[PDB]
Amino acid sequence: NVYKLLLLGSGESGKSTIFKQIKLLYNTGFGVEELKNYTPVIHANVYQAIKILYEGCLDLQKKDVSGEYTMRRENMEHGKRIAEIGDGVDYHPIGLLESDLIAQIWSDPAIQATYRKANELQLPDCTEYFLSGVDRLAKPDYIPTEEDILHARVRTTGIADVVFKHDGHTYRVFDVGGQRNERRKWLHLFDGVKAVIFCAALSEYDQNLFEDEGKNRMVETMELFESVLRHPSFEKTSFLVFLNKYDIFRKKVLSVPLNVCEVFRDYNEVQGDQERKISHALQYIKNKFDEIYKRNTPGLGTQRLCWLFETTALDPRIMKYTFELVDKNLVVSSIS
Ligand SMILES: Nc1nc2c(ncn2[C@@H]2O[C@H](COP(=O)(O)OP(=O)(O)OP(O)(O)=S)[C@@H](O)[C@H]2O)c(=O)[nH]1
Ligand SMILES: [Mg+2]
Repeated sequence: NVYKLLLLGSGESGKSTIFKQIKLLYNTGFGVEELKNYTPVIHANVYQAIKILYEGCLDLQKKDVSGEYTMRRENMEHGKRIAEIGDGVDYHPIGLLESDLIAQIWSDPAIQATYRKANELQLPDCTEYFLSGVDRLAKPDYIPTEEDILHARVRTTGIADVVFKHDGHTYRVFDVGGQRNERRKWLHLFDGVKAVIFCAALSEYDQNLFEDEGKNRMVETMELFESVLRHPSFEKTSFLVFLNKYDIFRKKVLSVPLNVCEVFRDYNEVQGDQERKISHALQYIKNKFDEIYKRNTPGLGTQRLCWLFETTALDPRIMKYTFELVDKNLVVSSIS
């Protein structure tokens, strides 16, 4: 008797990172042979970040010849060759000469100005983590760490599942892609679900979708949440909402106000120290998700539960705490 969990949310909300985190905490885990199979993915992510930075820099220079966005002509050439390696079908791991050029691109001031506009780009979140550590990833004896695996970015396009045990209870969690094209595939997974883990990126409120750059990422997340809550298969199904990327949110909400996002235009920032500002904004986002849940659950908590958790999917301590909080909530609530 196996309780089925279903990871849902829009693209890059964090579902696969949570999926790996579950493998790390409740099973083994990785997996040195399978860790090495992530080297090509990590290299691909690096090549893709340089490509998007280099192309975005060139476009930002077209709009503005200040020129805050004009690269050193040397790094303009290096940026072109490195991006053409990524686009090639050949193979080409990142060796020492590659890492030296990538590092040199990443250090150009125009690239860092472009990187400060990552929200206007479609830049993988792991960009700064991997580019800063490009020399380590280029060594011939390099084995990815478990931290590397959690940062590595693979756009999910199939169904994956893993079973795990805690207490005497068996679980099977399913991972599926969240980009628009992959959502046809959700419908047949909707049966026999004991709980939906709905991932929602807190840090996305100043970004537009990869599938449609006219659509705010967070508006899409909230419409998507409402559309899942309104599906008949989930009428009496529990929702655990992971308000993920809390680490990124902490930095962003201090520098980009929430009102940049159309669903947060009524936000009124309080004054105080960094943590009262962070805390107040998070409570405000939580209330908004709560409102969507209440609007769509006539019998509220006697129909289905909806618990909200701020999370950082990369961080095992925060994840271990988050899952223990779930069990602590179930014990106090007398729910089985
Ligand atoms: N800083 C930070 N990065 C995160 C966090 N969660 C996920 N990421 C990073 O964001 C990237 C995208 O996350 P991912 O798990 O692949 O999203 P997804 O929901 O599975 O995306 P898709 O399969 O529907 S396209 C990954 O590279 C991951 O490392 C987080 O909480 N904080
Ligand atoms: Mg995924």
